Amino acid sequence: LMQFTLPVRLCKEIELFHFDIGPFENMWPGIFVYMVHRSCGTSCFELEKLCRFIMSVKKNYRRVPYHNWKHAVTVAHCMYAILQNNHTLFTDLERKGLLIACLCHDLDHRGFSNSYLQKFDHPLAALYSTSTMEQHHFSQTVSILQLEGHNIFSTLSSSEYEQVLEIIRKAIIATDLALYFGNRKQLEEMYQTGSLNLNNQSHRDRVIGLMMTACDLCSVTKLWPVTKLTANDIYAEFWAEGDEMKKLGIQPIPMMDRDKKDEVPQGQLGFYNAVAIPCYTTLTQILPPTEPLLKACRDNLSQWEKVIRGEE
Ligand SMILES: Cc1ncc(C)n2nc(CCc3nc(N4CCCCC4)nn3C)nc12
Ligand SMILES: [Mg+2]
Ligand SMILES: [Zn+2]
Repeated sequence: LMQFTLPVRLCKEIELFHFDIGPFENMWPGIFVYMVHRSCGTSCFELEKLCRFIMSVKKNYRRVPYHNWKHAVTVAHCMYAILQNNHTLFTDLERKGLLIACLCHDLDHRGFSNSYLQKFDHPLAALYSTSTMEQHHFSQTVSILQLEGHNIFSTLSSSEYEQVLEIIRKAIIATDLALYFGNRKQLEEMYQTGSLNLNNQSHRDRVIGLMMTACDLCSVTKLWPVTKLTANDIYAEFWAEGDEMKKLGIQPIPMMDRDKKDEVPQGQLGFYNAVAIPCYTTLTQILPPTEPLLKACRDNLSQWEKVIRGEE
């Protein structure tokens, strides 16, 4: 049968946590199939259905600066790297479901936060009172799965099908960063008082949620020039939201105010110390082979520190 392969530099570097999927859009589908095949098997999905699913996913990501199809594949590659470095901790269904969850987790994003949708009074804010976009991303996922010829899970039993859609739902909900803080506190306490138990399904759910936040934030674990150029995309969204807040007659939070461009370095430090470093610290405690992500994050924190000192 038909193995996907990549050029030698990609074949080798795609295994590393810091891999960048590159600017050739047309190679991102192949890169994802490559990853499904190695981390899950050539048997997990019928190729024709998988290809048709990937392409409908791509079509339902929008041309926004950050929350775009390149982000989805980037977040799926980080998950691939976690899965491959922790071969024996994850079930068959988890292997299948998590790469799919990652590819789908920001489906049909408009470049605006839950909070902007609530203040604008967007219809999605009435359908979904909390984790507004993330309930929408899971909804878009089920929609695409149900198109003719797109059911990549057709081979699964009714109960295996239900379990996988449940892993995907929880994995996508967990990418609401408002839920990450309490999730990481629970996991931190469970790990420290030795109560953490991976046969406990509600513990697995929390560990997978933390993997999700880690994959979602992985731009902070890249080579500095990647980290830095991705940060421009991230702010290009925030600042457009800030402009839209001002159009509603509301002073945006400083993160979203393009007039406070100068405070970005310090905003990055707060974010590394309050979100990223703690994320990868707890992740590394729970799955030791994920340490390169903590080590990369820490290197990028010291690059942002150099920027503030005017050495960068
Ligand atoms: C790298 C990355 N990945 C994912 C996400 C969700 N984020 N979010 C940020 C924003 C970090 C931030 N900047 C600022 N300001 C406060 C003063 C004014 C100017 C700057 N505040 N904070 C928290 N960076 C990321
Ligand atoms: Mg999201
Ligand atoms: Zn995301």
